[PDB]
Amino acid sequence: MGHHHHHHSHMNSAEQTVTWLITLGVLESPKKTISDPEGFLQASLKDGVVLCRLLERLLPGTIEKVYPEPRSESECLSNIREFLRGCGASLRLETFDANDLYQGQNFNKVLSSLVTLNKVTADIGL
Repeated sequence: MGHHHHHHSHMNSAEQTVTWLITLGVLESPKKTISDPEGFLQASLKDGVVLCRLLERLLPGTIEKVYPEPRSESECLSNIREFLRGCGASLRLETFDANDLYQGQNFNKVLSSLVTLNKVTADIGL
């Protein structure tokens, strides 16, 4: 096995995001190795709550109201909508549709939004 330590693999767009959510204290630490990083993200972010904490750890006081326990469909969509609220208004970055995350349609857009959220906050120099 010829490991060439000059050219090593790099953590993918999803891997950095998972770790990013954990260090910000908005997502819990996994009990195992994450086989599906993007899938794990979608299932965890589906209810919006994690994204609400995410935005409140970067822009503290942007989420007007979050449902820590969303019973109704519109409640989950509202939590995601609050995330889109701040990221679309204050930051004005790559936004997506609540249906993409909640119904697991186009996660590629959701991940792009998360990565961009890291890009803009890095640009601030946090």
